[PDB]
Amino acid sequence: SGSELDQLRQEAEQLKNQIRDARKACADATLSQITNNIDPVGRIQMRTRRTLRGHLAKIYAMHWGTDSRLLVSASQDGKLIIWDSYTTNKVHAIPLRSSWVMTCAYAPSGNYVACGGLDNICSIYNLKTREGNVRVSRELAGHTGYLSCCRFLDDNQIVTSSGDTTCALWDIETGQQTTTFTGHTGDVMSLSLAPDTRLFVSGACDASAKLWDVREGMCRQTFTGHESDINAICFFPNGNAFATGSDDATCRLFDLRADQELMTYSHDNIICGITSVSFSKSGRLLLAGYDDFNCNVWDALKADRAGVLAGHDNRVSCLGVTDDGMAVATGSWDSFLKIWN
Amino acid sequence: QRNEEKAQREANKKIEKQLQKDKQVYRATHRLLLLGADNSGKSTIVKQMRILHGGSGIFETKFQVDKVNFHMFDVGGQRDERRKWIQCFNDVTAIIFVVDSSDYNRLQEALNLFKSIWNNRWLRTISVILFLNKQDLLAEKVLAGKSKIEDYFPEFARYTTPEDATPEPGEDPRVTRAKYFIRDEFLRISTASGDGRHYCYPHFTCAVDTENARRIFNDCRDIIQRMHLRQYELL
Amino acid sequence: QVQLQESGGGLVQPGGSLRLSCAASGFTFSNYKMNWVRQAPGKGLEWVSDISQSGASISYTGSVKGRFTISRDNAKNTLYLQMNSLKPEDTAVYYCARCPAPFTRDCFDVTSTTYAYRGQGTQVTVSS
Amino acid sequence: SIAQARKLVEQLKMEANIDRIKVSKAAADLMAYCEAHAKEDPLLTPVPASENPFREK
Amino acid sequence: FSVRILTACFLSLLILSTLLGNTLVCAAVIRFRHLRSKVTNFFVISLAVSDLLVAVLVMPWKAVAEIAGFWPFGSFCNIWVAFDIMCSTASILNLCVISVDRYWAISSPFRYERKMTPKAAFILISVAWTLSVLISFIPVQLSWHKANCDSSLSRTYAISSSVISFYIPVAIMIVTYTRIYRIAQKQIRRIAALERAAVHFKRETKVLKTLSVIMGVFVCCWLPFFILNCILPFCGCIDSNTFDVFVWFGWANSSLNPIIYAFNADFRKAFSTLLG
Ligand SMILES: Nc1nc2c(ncn2[C@@H]2O[C@H](COP(=O)(O)OP(=O)(O)OP(=O)(O)O)[C@@H](O)[C@H]2O)c(=O)[nH]1
Ligand SMILES: NCCc1ccc(O)c(O)c1
Repeated sequence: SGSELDQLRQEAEQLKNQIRDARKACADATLSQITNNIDPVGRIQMRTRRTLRGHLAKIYAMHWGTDSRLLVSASQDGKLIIWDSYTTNKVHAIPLRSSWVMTCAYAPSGNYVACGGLDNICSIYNLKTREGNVRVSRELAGHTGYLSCCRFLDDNQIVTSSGDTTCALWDIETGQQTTTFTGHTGDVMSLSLAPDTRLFVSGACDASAKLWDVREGMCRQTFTGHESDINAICFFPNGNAFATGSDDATCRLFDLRADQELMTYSHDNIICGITSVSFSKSGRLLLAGYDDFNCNVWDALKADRAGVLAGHDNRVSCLGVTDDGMAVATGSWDSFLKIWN
Repeated sequence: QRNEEKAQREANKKIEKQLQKDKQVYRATHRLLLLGADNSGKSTIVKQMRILHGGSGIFETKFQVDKVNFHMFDVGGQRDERRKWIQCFNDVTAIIFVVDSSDYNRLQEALNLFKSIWNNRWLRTISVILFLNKQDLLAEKVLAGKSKIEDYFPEFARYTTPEDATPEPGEDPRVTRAKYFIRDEFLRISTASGDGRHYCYPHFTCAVDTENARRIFNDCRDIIQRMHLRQYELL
Repeated sequence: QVQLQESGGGLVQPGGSLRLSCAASGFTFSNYKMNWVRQAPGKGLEWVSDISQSGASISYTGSVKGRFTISRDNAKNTLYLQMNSLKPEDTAVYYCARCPAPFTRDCFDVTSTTYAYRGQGTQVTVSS
Repeated sequence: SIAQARKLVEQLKMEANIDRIKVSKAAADLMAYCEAHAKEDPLLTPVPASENPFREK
Repeated sequence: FSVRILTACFLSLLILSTLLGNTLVCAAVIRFRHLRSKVTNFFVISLAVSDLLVAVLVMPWKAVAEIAGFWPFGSFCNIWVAFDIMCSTASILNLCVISVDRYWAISSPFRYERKMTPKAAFILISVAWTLSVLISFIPVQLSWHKANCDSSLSRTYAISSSVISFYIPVAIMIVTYTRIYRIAQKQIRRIAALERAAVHFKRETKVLKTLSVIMGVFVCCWLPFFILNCILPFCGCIDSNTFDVFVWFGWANSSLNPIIYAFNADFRKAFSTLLG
């Protein structure tokens, strides 16, 4: 050949096949053979216990607080409302500058909320301001694409995902990108921090998910297997597994130590994509927010579909389980967060 | 602790009344998305609206026609894979698709993008206002006769100018046939899907046109009229 | 991992013929609408022709109408662009792109730099 | 073209020298974490209406 | 008797149908908050409540008196005739309102979406119900309507309350719906122009079908009764049995109103998930 591009393409494919062999080498059994003797969960019929109204447009992101009581919701009317989920009272109603918010987070200390969207800016708002009104405190600039998701580590570090195919760890005070994560080809759509803040994964429109080491700025693992755009992601509560949902109407569970897909959750009556995924507190139940307006609760061990949450009249855009596992909330484009248990 | 329940209740009261005023303002604002390839004049259209009618390469503009507010925004700072942030625009009143009718080879890109927009699962109900921009340059190319449409779209050779065409005073029939051919090339896709949930409204525009707000007003009004009709099963 | 391997394509005189075979591996071929996107040297990506999920409805760019054909075989899991009467301007790399979503009629796959579900190209050169 | 290829190749070389465990053990860990936490998952084990914060007063 | 038992079963079926349709609309509204969100739905709920009142208050007593042949309630029936004049007039009134409602949302969508706020909706519903209550009860308790228990109406009160309750709403509804038809014809011509350009009277039949169903059910159900209220007391000509069947047609319309005003797709699905 001689042309260094063709020699790199050849050694690239050679490496990809060494990776496929080292991955199938440890793929001794399947999850179904191992989990064939467990009893099925049966039927899980949760009911709407609360309905949280007020939003004037489609809800696009939501996030429980650490106390499992408060939650922040971002709607595309330019608002970010904080709810006391027990009493359905609104604690704050923060107007936004750019009305196209796409993500919103709740700092684990409850001191700050964040949000961003097509403005390519992550805005931090201090809920504990003293003299006056909750207003903007910091504002993280730098992305050349739309910001799709963000989650706090602590009151000073926050990670963002953007449509410029990169993720970034920020120091909120200095406003500098203390660490940049590059390598995705398509738009990064969702990220989920491990329960120990140490690593985080991201799913992009190149049908690939990547595991990133937060502190070192290097891409540790790249997982493939999905046929189309990955729309949602969430670590297994243990930290050594994570689930992805994609537009190909399938959910997939990947393991970190085995470095391959473990199980695929699908039904031949399910064709529409997937918008959100999240495990229960014990990880036995996997909730997914399909486009057909329902949320299916799958048994994460048997790949069987178990229950449905048919309470939304339009696409379920986001969801989230409390940190104590007592209830799950679902935000949809009908502008009504709903609490279920 | 009853004090804290009453404080939460009155915080909810002040919030809900702020949210009620916000609901009325947002409810009365007609959001308009400006879309189209680049080198087509989207940002120039927004620039023209801010200077003629008023407003706020900046993404947004806010303007009033007959006491009805509109907010037209063109997204500029993204990549070219518009396949995912486009779903952020499902509730807009209309999409204003602007197409450089004088760029004979990036025109197929505009046709493919319009077709992909028209059949999108999440924009199935978003009506589109079609702006066939740069008509003066199109007339320049047609009168020059150096780059003919037939070399890129051979159908144009057998194409007949529609009998309903209304050319403006002083226009060569070749230019009329060219611009109505591009019009029907986009209308055959917009009408091939059907279902009545949304429609396409073509308009011939140039960069110096000043009435390009009354046209958007008229057509947003037409869109709302037809939505209200198709709701009561009349139309 | 979704990957598309194209084959065929070499030096061919004007008015000749060729057949570019695009084999897909890593998904279900039948569900996705397929396109042929060619890139001529020195210009951006250009879209040539698309065939639906089962060869039901096909469509072509004007310039290649009446010259090229596009066939899809789900059995062998591939599609073929059979080109005849090639002109000196048909010189281009030929990616065989797939749109990113199943069970639909729309796609946005002529992207400027990076789209993840199109192949690498077989530079078809045609000159005298 | 060449820089994204050098980065893709170096990424594959870093990823190649990882040590993977058997899937059987990874599944045994998932089953262990599931049944190890089964008694604290209210959506799996339904909670009495007395301890339900969304039905009480 | 054969005829008597047939009239009995038919009237019981009519009452049960009215009750079922109107209580179904009212339940689908109270249970589902996504139907109460709009404003046109406010007006349809007002109509449904008016019709449910027609049924529960007015129909069964008249049906019993028609079967038994003698009015077994006596002093009640004063009240009863008042009830009739109220309930059978909040219904027609409400139709008028709904019609006007539709007009504002097709003839002026911007002004509509801006001005028709729940305050104006409540004012309009209130006007309908209060016009009803006034014109019915006030002349009854003052014994102005009178010139087995008598239910005939004085010659001047008949024509007056008739002119209001029917002839103002039917004029308003015909004017409104013919304007809505003009608008739909304009839009049809435009879309047809565009589609013929692209290709180079089904939608007309659809327009006609829906407008004809609405206006024609309303008219063919109520108009005979009100031309009778016009002609009868002056010429007191026809008999009580014919007048009674033409009366019953009005409450038959009060039965049909749900299927004609609450079969939007979401209404259909709410009914389907309620009843099963
Ligand atoms: N002569 C003439 N020039 C036009 C006309 N319309 C657009 N242009 C030119 O085309 C250029 C491209 O338009 P832009 O303002 O850059 O908008 P855009 O290219 O479609 O989108 P952006 O690149 O994001 O700005 C403008 O600078 C105008 O000078 C026209 O009708 N007549
Ligand atoms: N059974 C309906 C009788 C009726 C109803 C309304 C009137 O205004 C009226 O004069 C008479």
